[PDB]
Amino acid sequence: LPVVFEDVVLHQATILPKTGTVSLEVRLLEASRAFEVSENGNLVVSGKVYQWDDPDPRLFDHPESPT
Amino acid sequence: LPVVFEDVVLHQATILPKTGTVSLEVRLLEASRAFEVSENGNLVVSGKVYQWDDPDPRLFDHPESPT
Repeated sequence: LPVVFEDVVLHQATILPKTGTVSLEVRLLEASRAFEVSENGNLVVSGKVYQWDDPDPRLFDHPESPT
Repeated sequence: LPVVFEDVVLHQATILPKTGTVSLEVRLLEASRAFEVSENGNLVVSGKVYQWDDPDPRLFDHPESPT
């Protein structure tokens, strides 16, 4: 699955406790191509995600360096 | 439930057929206070809905008339 993220915003940082677990929920809106990652009812990450219909290997050719 | 809708968008109009039925699907994103109505995977409405915390009945007082 090639993927294309777009307009990702990290609203807050999650600290991993030395003991225990942190549970993250991920919710998608396929019609709007949008996703929200939440933590205990607080927004953590938001943006758009969708499958890349036509991958082009040219996109990963290294640009000529300015220096 | 006193509600509040913000930034509502109607993307396409759904035609109720003479026979049969149309299925509409509502997906809520509590963290982002957003919703989405979809029909067969096509976005029909988008926006924000959330509970009105403290209704202020003054808001419904009739505004000073234009004439």
